[PDB]
This record gives sequence, C-alpha cells and structure tokens, in this order.
Amino acid sequence: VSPPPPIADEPLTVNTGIYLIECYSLDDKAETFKVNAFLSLSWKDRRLAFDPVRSGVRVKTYEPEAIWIPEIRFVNVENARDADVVDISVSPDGTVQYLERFSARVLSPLDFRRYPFDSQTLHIYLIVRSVDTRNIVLAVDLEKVGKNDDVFLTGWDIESFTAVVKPANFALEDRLESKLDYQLRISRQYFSYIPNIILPMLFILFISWTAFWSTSYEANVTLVVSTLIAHIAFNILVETNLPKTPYMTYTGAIIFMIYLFYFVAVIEVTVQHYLKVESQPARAASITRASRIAFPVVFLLANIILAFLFF
Amino acid sequence: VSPPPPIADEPLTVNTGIYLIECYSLDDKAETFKVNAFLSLSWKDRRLAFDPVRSGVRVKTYEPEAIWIPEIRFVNVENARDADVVDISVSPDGTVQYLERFSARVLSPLDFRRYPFDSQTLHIYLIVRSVDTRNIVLAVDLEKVGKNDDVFLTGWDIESFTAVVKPANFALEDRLESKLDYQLRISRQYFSYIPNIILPMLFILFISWTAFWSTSYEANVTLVVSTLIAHIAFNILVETNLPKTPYMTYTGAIIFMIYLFYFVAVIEVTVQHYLKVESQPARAASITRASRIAFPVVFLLANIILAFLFF
Amino acid sequence: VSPPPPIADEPLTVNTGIYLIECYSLDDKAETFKVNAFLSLSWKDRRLAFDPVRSGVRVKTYEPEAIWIPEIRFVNVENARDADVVDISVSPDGTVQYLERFSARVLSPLDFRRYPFDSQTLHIYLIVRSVDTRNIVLAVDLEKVGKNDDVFLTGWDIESFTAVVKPANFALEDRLESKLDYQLRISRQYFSYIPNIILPMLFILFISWTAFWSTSYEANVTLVVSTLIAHIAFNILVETNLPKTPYMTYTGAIIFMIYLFYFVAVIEVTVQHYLKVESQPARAASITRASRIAFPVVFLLANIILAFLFF
Amino acid sequence: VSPPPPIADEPLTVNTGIYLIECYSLDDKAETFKVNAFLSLSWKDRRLAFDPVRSGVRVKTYEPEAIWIPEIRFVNVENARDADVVDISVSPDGTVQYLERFSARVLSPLDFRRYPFDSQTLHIYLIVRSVDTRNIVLAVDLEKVGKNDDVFLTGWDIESFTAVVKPANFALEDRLESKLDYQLRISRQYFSYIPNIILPMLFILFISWTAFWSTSYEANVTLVVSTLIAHIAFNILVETNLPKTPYMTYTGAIIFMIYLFYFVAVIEVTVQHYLKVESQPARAASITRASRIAFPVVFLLANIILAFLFF
Amino acid sequence: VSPPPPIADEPLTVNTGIYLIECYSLDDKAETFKVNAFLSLSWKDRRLAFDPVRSGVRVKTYEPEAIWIPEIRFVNVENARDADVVDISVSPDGTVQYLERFSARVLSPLDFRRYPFDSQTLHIYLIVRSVDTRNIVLAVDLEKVGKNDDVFLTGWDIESFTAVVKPANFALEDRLESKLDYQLRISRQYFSYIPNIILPMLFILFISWTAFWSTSYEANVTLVVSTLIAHIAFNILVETNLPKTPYMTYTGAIIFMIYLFYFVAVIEVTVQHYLKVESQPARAASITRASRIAFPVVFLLANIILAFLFF
Ligand SMILES: CCCCCCCCCCCCO[C@@H]1O[C@H](CO)[C@@H](O[C@H]2O[C@H](CO)[C@@H](O)[C@H](O)[C@H]2O)[C@H](O)[C@H]1O
Ligand SMILES: [Cl-]
Ligand SMILES: [Cl-]
Ligand SMILES: [Cl-]
Ligand SMILES: [Cl-]
Ligand SMILES: [Cl-]
Ligand SMILES: [Cl-]
Ligand SMILES: [Cl-]
Ligand SMILES: [Cl-]
Ligand SMILES: [Cl-]
Ligand SMILES: [Cl-]
Ligand SMILES: [Cl-]
Ligand code: NA
Ligand code: NA
Ligand code: NA
Ligand code: NA
Ligand code: NA
Ligand code: NA
Repeated sequence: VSPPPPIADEPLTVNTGIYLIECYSLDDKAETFKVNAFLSLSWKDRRLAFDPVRSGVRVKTYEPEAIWIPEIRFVNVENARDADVVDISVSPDGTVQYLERFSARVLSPLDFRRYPFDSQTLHIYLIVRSVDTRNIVLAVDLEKVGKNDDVFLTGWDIESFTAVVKPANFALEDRLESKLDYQLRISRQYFSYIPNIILPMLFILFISWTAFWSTSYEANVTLVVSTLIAHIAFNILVETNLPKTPYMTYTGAIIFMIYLFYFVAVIEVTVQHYLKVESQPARAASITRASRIAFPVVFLLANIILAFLFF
Repeated sequence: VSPPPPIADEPLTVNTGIYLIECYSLDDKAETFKVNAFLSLSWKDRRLAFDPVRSGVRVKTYEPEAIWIPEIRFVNVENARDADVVDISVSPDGTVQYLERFSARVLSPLDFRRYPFDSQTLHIYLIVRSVDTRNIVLAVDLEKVGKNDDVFLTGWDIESFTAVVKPANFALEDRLESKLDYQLRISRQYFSYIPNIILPMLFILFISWTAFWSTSYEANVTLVVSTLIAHIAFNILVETNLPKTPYMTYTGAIIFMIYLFYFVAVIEVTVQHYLKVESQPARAASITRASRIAFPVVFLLANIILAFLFF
Repeated sequence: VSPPPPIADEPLTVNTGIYLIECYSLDDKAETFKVNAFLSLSWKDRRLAFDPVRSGVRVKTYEPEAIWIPEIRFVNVENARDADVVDISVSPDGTVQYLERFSARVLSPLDFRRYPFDSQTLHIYLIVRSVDTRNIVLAVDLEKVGKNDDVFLTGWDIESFTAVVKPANFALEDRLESKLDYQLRISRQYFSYIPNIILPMLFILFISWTAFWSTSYEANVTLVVSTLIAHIAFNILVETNLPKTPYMTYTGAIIFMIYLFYFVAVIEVTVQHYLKVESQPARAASITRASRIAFPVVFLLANIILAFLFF
Repeated sequence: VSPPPPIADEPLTVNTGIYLIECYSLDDKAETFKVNAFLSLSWKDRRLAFDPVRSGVRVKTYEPEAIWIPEIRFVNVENARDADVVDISVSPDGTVQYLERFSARVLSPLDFRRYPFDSQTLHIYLIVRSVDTRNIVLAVDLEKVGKNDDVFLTGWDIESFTAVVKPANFALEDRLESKLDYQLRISRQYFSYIPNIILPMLFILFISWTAFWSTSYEANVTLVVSTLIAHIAFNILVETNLPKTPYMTYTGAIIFMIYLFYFVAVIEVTVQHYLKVESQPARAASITRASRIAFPVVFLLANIILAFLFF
Repeated sequence: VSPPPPIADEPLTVNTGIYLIECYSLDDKAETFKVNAFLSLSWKDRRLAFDPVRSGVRVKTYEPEAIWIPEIRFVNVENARDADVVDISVSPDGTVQYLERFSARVLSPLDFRRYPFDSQTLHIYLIVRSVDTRNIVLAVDLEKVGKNDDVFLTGWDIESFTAVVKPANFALEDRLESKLDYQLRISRQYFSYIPNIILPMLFILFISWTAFWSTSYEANVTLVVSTLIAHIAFNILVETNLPKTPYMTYTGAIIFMIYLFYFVAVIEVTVQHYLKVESQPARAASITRASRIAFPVVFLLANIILAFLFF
C-alpha cells in the first residue's frame, strides 16, 4: 500500500472530525485531561473507485491492512493514543470513510490567574506529515465534530467543542506538516470553593478581629496567632491543589494579602499592650477603636482593588 | 468474514448478558468503579448452520477469527475493556453462543447530596454500531444477567443488578447505534462515618459550649479557638475524600453550619468580656445564661431543618 | 486442538498446584495482595500417548500451541494473571505436565475487627469451565502445593499455605464450573503499633489527667484541649490506613472511647471552676480528688470490658 | 536481515536527530522527566539500492521488519521508549531515512544546591552497540535536532536543546559502544516560592519578634512557640517536595538557620522572665531592648553570608 | 529446538553476568528497587559447532527462535523482567554468547534497625530450572559482572556489585534448580536527616526544658504541651516514610524515648505547681533546680545507652 497518486499536483485532503464520548480527569496540577472519542477520517482514493451496478454492492468494507490510511497523530498527547478501528467504508467514486474509537491523555496548559472563577480552552491538535509522493493537508468536516449530551467533566461546565477550520501548514524537517486546532471551552464550577475555602478563611480572619474589643494581651495573642495557624492550613490546602505558576493567581493574591492583615493585627495588639504597661491607656484605646473600623474597611477596599486588577 | 445476510429486511438481534464476578475500587473523587464479569453474546448466523446427523456433532466450536462476531463496545469505560474469549459454540440452526470474561474501569456519575446516607445507580452501557449491510440491534437475555453471591464492593451494599430490556436506537456519525443500560443499585454503608467523623465533630463542638459556664475570657478564647482548629481538621479530612460538587452535600451543609456556631460563640465570648470590663457583669451573666439554652436548642432545630431539606 | 475425548462419560481431572515464590503488597485499604508463584497443571490426553521403547524418549516436550491446554482462570483477581509457560512434558501414557510462572493481584476481603491483633485467611480461587465435548473437574496435587522459605509479606507472619482438596462443583450459565480454594493463613505483626500509636496515645491521655492536680482553669483548659487535638491527629492517622468497615474495630473502639474521657474531663474542669468562682472550693476539691482515682479506674475497667468483647 | 557490508573497513555511521515535541512531568523527588519527540535515523544500506525507472517509484517505503534497522537505545531511560515508526524511506542509492515518534521517562540527576533559584542540564543519551560483522558509530545531523516553540515544562524555562556532536566511543563487554549526549538546559521559575513559602515564613518569624516589645512571659511563650509550630509546617511542606540530598540546599539552609533564631528567642524570653521574678527588671529591659535591634540585624547579615556562600 | 545432549551425564553450565546500567526508585516502605542492566549468558551447544575454514566466518549470528536458549528467570522480581535480546553469537566450537538488556522491579528486604545510619545488601537472584533431557547449573563469568560509573541511587552510596560465584543448587518439584546471588552493597546518605529531623526534634525538646527556669504553670503547660504536639508531627513524618518493622529502629527508639521525657516534664511542671499552691515553694524550687541538671544528663546518658545497643 502507497498513498493515492495526484490527478494534477494537488495535495491530498483528509477531512477530519472528533466526536467526544468522555471527558474525565482534568488534573489542574498536571495540566492534563483524559479523552475518549470517535475520530473520523475521509479522503478520496481513485484506485479504490468501483462501478456500483457491476459490483452490486453500494459500499465496500476494507480491513486497515488492505488499504492506504493516512498517519494522523495528536500533537499534545502524553503517549500515542489507544485506538481501535470501528469501520472503513469505500464509496463507488473511491471516497474512503474511516472511523476509530480512541482514548488519550492530553497535555493542555491552563490559565490559573482567575482561579477558581476561571474558564479554559482545552486543545486537541491533529497532525499529518506529508510523503515524498504527495503532500497531505487536513480539513474539518463540521458534520462529524461534536460531543454527546452526557459528557461531564467533574467540577467544570462544558461550553463548546469546535474546530479551527483553517489548518496550520508548516515545514518540519524538510517535509510538510498539516496541524488542526480542536478547542474545548470549559468554565470552572466555583460554587464548592465558597463553603469549603473562601467562607471558612473569612470567618477565621473575622474571629481574629474580635481582639479589637479586648484589652487582654494574653487572650489577643492567642486569638491572632491561633487564627494565623488556621489560615496557614488553608493556604497549604489551596497550594497543594494547584501547580506552581510564574504569575499570581486570584486566590493566591487574596491568601497572601490576608497574611499582611494578620501581621498588622499583631503590631496593633503589641502597640495596645506597650501603651497599657507605659501607664497611658488613653492612646491605646484610640488606636484600638480606630482599628475596629480601619481593619474591615481596608480589607473590603483592598479586595475591591484586587478583584478589579484580576477581572 | 462479513455480517450474516438478512432473510427478509429484519435487523440482526444480538442477545446480551452481563454476569458480575467482581466489583471493586468505587472511587468517589473519580466517580469510577472497576468491574470483572462475563459478557455473553448470542446471534443467528445461518451460514454456520449444519446437519447434526451427517456432521456427527450437536455443537461446533469456532475460534474468534474463524467467524463473524459483532463489535460490542462499552460506552462509559475509561479505556477499551480487557477481554479474553472463554467459548464460541454454534448450534445446528447456526445460533452462535459467544462468552468472554472482561475487566473494565467504568465512569459512572455519583450524587453526593445525601452523603454519607446516599444510594447510587451505577451504569454499564453496551453499544453496537450498525453496518451498511444491516441494522444490528441489542437485546437482553435475562437468563444470562446476574452477579455471584460473593460480589462485594467495600463500604457499599449491593441492592440489585438488572438491565433495561428496551435498547436506545439512535444515529451517530451516519450509522445507527443500539445502546443497553445495565444498572447496579448500591447504597453506602454509613456506619463508619458516625464514630470516625460525625460524633468526634459533635464532641469538639460541645466542648466549645463549656465556655458558657466560664467567666474567664483567656480560657474561653482557648476553648473556642482550639476546638475551631479541630473542626477545620475534620472539614479538610471530609473534603479530601469527596469530589468538588456544584451542589451542597448533607455532610458539607452540617460542617459549614457548625462554622457559624463557632463564629457566634466567639461573638458571645467577646460580648461577655466587654461587659465585664465595662463594670456591668449583670448584662454579661444574662447573655451567658441565655446562650446555655440558646446554642444547643438552635443547633438541634437547625439540624432538624437541614435533615428535612435533604431527606 | 480440541479437548481429549472421554473413554466412558467421566470428567477430565486437572490436578493443580500453586507454589508461592513471592507475597507482597498486602493493601489493607484495598483488601488486595500481590502473588508471584508457580502454577502446575496435570491431566491425561490419551491422544499424546507414545511407546517409550520405539520412541527412544521417556518424555516429549510440546509448545502451548501444539496441544490442548485447559483454560484455568483465577476467580478473585483484579485482571487476568501475567503468566509465562515454564515447561510442558508428556509421559508415554499421555499424562501432560504443564508448569507456568505467574503474577496476579488478588482481591481477598479482610476482617479488621481485632486490628492490629488480627489474623487473616487470604484466598486464591482456581476455576475451570467445562466444554461442550466433555466436563472438566479440578483436583489438588499436594506434592505441588507449597511456598519457599524466604516468602515474606511485610508486617505479616505467614502461618500456612494449604488447599481445600474437594472442589466446589456448580452450574454457571448452563455449564459446569470446578472451583478450588487455596488458603494463605497469616497474622499481623502488631509490635510496631505499640510504640507508634498505642503508647503515644496513652501518654497524651495521661498528660491530660494531670489537670486533676491543678486548680488553674486557664492551664487545665490548655492541657485537656491541646491533648484532645493530639488525639485527633492519631485518630486521623489510624483511619487513613484502614478501610471503612460496617463494624467497629478494636483500635477504632479504643480511639472513640478516649474521646468520651476527654469530653468528661472538660465537664470536670468546668465544674471545678464554676464551684471555685461560686465561693465554694470545698465541693470542687472533693470532685477533683475523686476524679484522680475515678478517671484511671474507669479507663482500666472500660478497656477490660472492650478487650473481653473483642477477644 | 544482518547489517550492511563495508566497502572498505570503515564503521557504519548512523546520523541521528531528536526533535522535542513535548516536555512534561519534571519530578524533583524522582529526578526524572518525560519526553515526547521525533527520533530520526539515517544510514546507507547499498543492498536496498534500486532503479527508479524499473521500480516505477523515486523513493521506496519499507516496513521496520522488512529491512535491517540499527538497534538504537537510550541509556538513561526507566524502561525502553514507547516508539511508533512514522516513516522508512529508501532512495535509489540505498540511503535509508527512518523516523519515529517516541515517549520515554528519562532519569537525569538534578543539583538542588541553589533551589528554588537553580538551573539544570537535562541529558538524553543515545547508544548503539557494534555488531559481529562491522562497528556502528553515531553522528548528529544538526538539520534534524530541535524543539517546537510551544514546548513547555511547567515551572521551568527552557533555555536550549543541543547535541554534543562528538560521540563517546568506548569498549563495553568486548564490543564497541557509540554514545551521544543530547542536552536540555532549563532554569526554575522561582516566582511562586516567594508568595507561597519565602514571604509567609518571614512573616511568622517577624510576628515572633513582637515578643521583644512585651514583658508578658505567658503571651511571649504563646507567640514564639506557636510561630515555631507554623515554621515546622513550612519546613515539612518544603522537604516533602524535595529529594534527600547529601548536601545542603539554599532553602534548606535558610529554613534550618531560622530554627536557631526561634531557639535563641525562647532563651531571651526565658532570661527576661527569670530576671523579672528575681526582682531585677533593669537587666531584663536592657537585654530585651538590645534583642529588638540584634535579632533583625543578625538575621539580615546571616542571610547575606548564606546567599554569598550559595551564589 | 531442544537442550544440548550430554557427552557423558554432566550438567550444562550457563555462565552468567549482570552489568548494571541504572539503579533507581529504592522504595523503603515497599522494600523494592528498580534496575536496568545487561544480562549475558554463555553455554556450549556442540550441535552449533562449525569449521571456520569451510563456512568462511569466525562467528555466527542467530535469532532467539533459531536456537535453544536457557530459560533464566529472576527469583525476587515483582513481575517477569522486560527484556530485549541485544545479540546472539556462536563461535566455531559451539560456544553461544547471548546478551539482552533488561529492566525489572526487584523485591529485596531491608534492615531498618540502624536507620538512617544503615547499610543494605540488595539481592538479584538468577535461577534456572532443569529440563527432562539435561540438568542446568549456573556459573559467574566475572569478566561480565559490573556497573557503569554514572550508576546513582538517590540518597544512597553504592559500595559494590559482586556475585556469589558458588550457586545455591536445590530440588524444587522433583527438578534441580540452580540459583545465583548478585549482591549490591549500598549505604544510606544520613546527612539530610540531621537538619531535617534530628536537630529540629532536639531543639523543640530543649525549648520544653526552659520550663525548668519558670514558676508560671500556665506558661509551662503551654511550653511542654505545644512542643509535644511538634514532636508528634515529627514522629508521624518519620513513620510515614518507613515500613512497619517487627523490631525497634534506632530513630524509632530515640523518638519513643523522647515521649517519656515530655511525660516526666509534665509530672515535674504539675509537682512544682501543686507545691506552690500548697504554700511550700521551698520544695518546688529544689525539685525544679534538680530537673535543670537531671533532664539533660539523663537524656545524654540514655542516648549513649541507645547508640551503644544499636551500633
Ligand atoms: C503542628 C506541627 C506541624 C504540622 C506539619 C503540617 C505540614 C503538612 C505537610 C504538607 C503535606 C502536603 O502534601 C504534599 O504537598 C505537596 C505540595 O506541592 C503536594 O505535591 C506533591 O506532588 C507530587 C505528586 O503527588 C509528589 O511527587 C510530591 O511529593 C509533592 O510535590 C502533595 O499533595 C503532597 O506530597
Ligand atoms: Cl491512523
Ligand atoms: Cl496520537
Ligand atoms: Cl466483541
Ligand atoms: Cl469496550
Ligand atoms: Cl491456562
Ligand atoms: Cl487469571
Ligand atoms: Cl531502533
Ligand atoms: Cl530506549
Ligand atoms: Cl532467557
Ligand atoms: Cl524474570
Ligand atoms: Cl533434575
Ligand atoms: Na493500512
Ligand atoms: Na470474527
Ligand atoms: Na455526529
Ligand atoms: Na493450546
Ligand atoms: Na529490521
Ligand atoms: Na529458543
């Protein structure tokens, strides 16, 4: 078996389509997802053409070994996809209709800047390397691009699965390469983060602020230090679920800013005590009374600035 | 080998049956389970018919390669099932009786709303794609559907394994697909959650309420803050064992509600101290005495409302 | 190749034997173990018989493909065993002596009721499905059942590896099945649990009881609450190493009971303080003096009751 | 299929090239990385020579099994590479152009001395063992060495992918061996470590130093001990992400040095209290006032010395 | 293909050699290591002898299928080794020279008694089972035993790779089995354990001893209890990195002994307070002054006894 010879000097168009059956294991740390889907390939092989009246049959079925099939690969996969040929059908004019069911672990970078209120565009890149006989160009058959209704990616909302119809045709190692970008638009289900991380973290911070209504240094030290320890636990929990980004994430920014609030609260609690011992509680009382409004106001305004910078 | 030709224009019925040998690894976070079972297929191939008199035999055994076998796939599997053909038997009328032993990792969504007092319906979807020659239909042979008595899924009670007899008949990528739903009804063994999570969590909360019988702010701050830290540990332990759900879970609702009780206790403890310093323990004593009944009553009533909303 | 035809209508006895070479990875959470062993099969195929005089040879060696070999499977394996045929030898009378070396991950339930002072019986189930031509029955060749002296399962003592000689012959999906039960009796090496979990847990509890020799509520609250936090850490450590059981485990019972002791200690510490503030330390002193004997005595007697109920 | 014969007594040159498609999973603990690339091999096998007029084609395509292909292995891989032959093209003179796409987990030691401000040189070693008939020598075809622009290794900056053109030709087990060094220079994206580990760790340390502005031993003990516990959490978090090195790492050195600062702070806090009880707060006040400048100055100077020693 | 027939009744000698290429993943918990090496086999098969004059060749290359190759297995491997035949050469006298490159996960028990100051001997056991026509005995070809200079096992120093020249011949299931032991002597790089575990653990213990210079029960309770919690964290960290041993380990012994020191310190701190309240600080002062010397002296002497018992 060899590639079909050209009529003129035209390239061989291989019409593609991916129909998603399953989407699972979107690992944020690894920036990988798992996909189980149908891959459909269609090209014309004039050698395979037949007379439908003389042959009786309207379609002829071939085994992969029996005919020429273009070597389609996925660019962004960990290892080569596991594939099982579903069907190969040849029409009287010689149009080959290949279909396979594959499973692969796809490497697709994520943007965590707005986490956990972020949306992503997952990619699946199809590629074909040209041959010495003739160049192979990829196309999108929109009728064969889709996803089944039941496709669920845990903790994500699937927005759309579409292909960028114009292929990226470039030279690689003195041969032509035809690349196709299949995009899966998803958005994170941020709900869980509110009762699991966001609200517990705000509560422990507000509990620390009750020290602004207490003159007891020993009890204030306990309050602020203990709540800071609880905050560290949440910070660690959050960073163990995320990859190391060279940029600041929304959650990471909030978490870091809260450390400064704990630090300033310690300074206040210390200032309040130093003045009390120094026989001047009049100055301590004014600082503490100010902190009661200052701390929540500055926190609320700081978060407004942060949200603005990130969204 | 090609599919058996129709006598008239009837579809080709492939009678199915799944006999569960093993059920293991029900991952809640991944919403996947592992299954090891027998798959039995039965269809009529008139080309394989023989006269038992001149043949000498009543049944003829074939190798998978020797005859046409329908391409049955599982919809909701991670990767294609690992299968080993056990037996292929042909009766004189050409009724083929295929049997294989398979192992597969099944993707089946779970409903955590009532966790850990929840029941699930695990699905195993069988599918066959029709060919150009004819429409391949799936059926259920109820005599060949079951599970062995010893089938145990750790931390779960297996209620029933039944098949939805009527198949789904739809078109996918210009060919008819015939899907069957094999349902495995299970219910969670909630027992362990009571001494491991529920009761320890209630005890640490009740220990915090002993601050309503103490005038010592330093000791109260220690009590409430330290028990809140213990509660955070339990919250983290629970959420590390569950997937991120876009809905509130029963356990999650209880856990979140308890954070508010700790927060209100801090407010009370602070109010009690502010009044004591302000030379008015008469107001502090009345608030503290009220909290002694208020906190358990509100907790008990809140849980009644929660349980009602969830069950 | 087809099964050997019967002389009369008797079944084909396949004499089995498992010789354990390795035992590893006994996962308590997963209730699975890994085994690397020799599987020996022996049956008579009269068609393979030869004259040892004219043949010159006393034994004839065959390749698996050359002759009929019975399809022996393992019931409780995760996936089908990885096997490599070591040897196939035929005696002049046609007695086949097959030997293979295999590796498999075995699913075998564990009883954690007496953990970590528990013993288990691991099972390896051999099975053969009968054929249309003749019935196949399994037997045990005790000369070919054993384990090598070096077989070590980390954290376990291997007591015995024996087979239940009488097979379980039952009907499954209109065909006969012959099941064999290979039992591996083991017992847990409980030593490590004493300095790693048991003793540290008792020490933190005894440290809490020093509050019965202190009138300082602030220091008592610190003592009891902090040691309760340490106990939670040990509880979590223990439950992360065990599966969720629908029954109470010995360690789990002890751990839960200790929570009540901490809870009652808090009540005592609170009662002692309430009476001190109420200007009556005479009542507080009598309660505290009683607790000094009551707490250890009740703890020692409670553990006697627990140990009795469990052993 | 033996190696091609020599014209004179020269070795057979196999021109190599590695084109990186994907770089992922750089495990610091395991000192391994995963690579997905194109491997191109080119050698002359005169036996494959053809007349393109007689043959009809200008280039002949062969299946790997059909012709002699040099046994190229990777030295530093865990297991043999998962390879898929992309193309084998033979030109009329017998020049073979082999291309394959592979994936492999490469073992390459890392130097953690300057972590997280460290750069690495990852290695990919190609090897060929000489045969009976003639010696096989490796070469680099620079036209076939590179990496695609999109190649991203999470948490790392890829500097260059180059090959050491002169092979390492040495004798091993009485036969010649030809080794090629492909180097991938990378540098760590240190950014994340600043808000995640470095700054939180400095803040908890500075919070501890507020005890130098307090005379309360009970509050100072709380401050220093609690912040030391938070530091332990960060130390553990850091060491769980790193392998055990026989040398001191930059981060490890900083972390260790901070333990001494906490230890000396405890000594100070104890000294301050012992003098207060001993009725001499004049000595305590002078020590505490000194510590206020001493602790930050010594910390800042110590870090200057550390950074100097490491960079 | 059959084994070479014996001239007299002499057993066949298969000369072995292992040349280590890679050593990685020494899992302490699993007591397994991963190896990538060359296996060389050499035996006389007189049937393969040829005249180098007539044939014109001085060596002959065979494919594994073409000739008899002895079934060499590894005793202590998880699953059968992944091997790729590198070369098979026959000399004119019929001396076969087989070479393969393998990779395997080796199960080799470790002795943790002196951890982390322990040395191990890793084993690689080669085995051959005799056949009905000839007894096979294994030998060591010292010229073909080695390791490459670059072989690195992370956190370990590789001392030597040698073979026990005299095999361990024994009968197994009525057939001779010839076993060979390849010893890889390694010693642990203990350095890291000093700044990561040993020193932090001693510092937290010494910080606890500052309570012997304080009369404040509330501050002493805080000091000793909080440092005990930090010690529990280190104990857990250590035991999560080690398997459950039926013997006491050096680190485990030290860690356990330190629990007693914390427990006795609590008793002292309680005794000191009970005497202070009982209006007799004269007795408390003498006990506390004694503890200042007693605690470090007993600790230092206890460690001398421990180190002596273990080394
Ligand atoms: C009170 C005393 C102090 C208590 C000490 C508390 C410290 C808690 C220690 C943190 C444990 C977090 O757990 C650790 O975090 C890292 C952070 O990137 C995560 O990341 C991990 O990813 C990979 C894959 O798992 C591993 O190769 C590596 O071990 C680790 O980097 C993991 O989830 C876990 O290995
Ligand atoms: Cl393809
Ligand atoms: Cl691919
Ligand atoms: Cl099938
Ligand atoms: Cl399938
Ligand atoms: Cl078999
Ligand atoms: Cl099996
Ligand atoms: Cl190759
Ligand atoms: Cl390789
Ligand atoms: Cl071999
Ligand atoms: Cl092996
Ligand atoms: Cl023998
Ligand atoms: Na083909
Ligand atoms: Na078939
Ligand atoms: Na479609
Ligand atoms: Na066979
Ligand atoms: Na070849
Ligand atoms: Na052979």
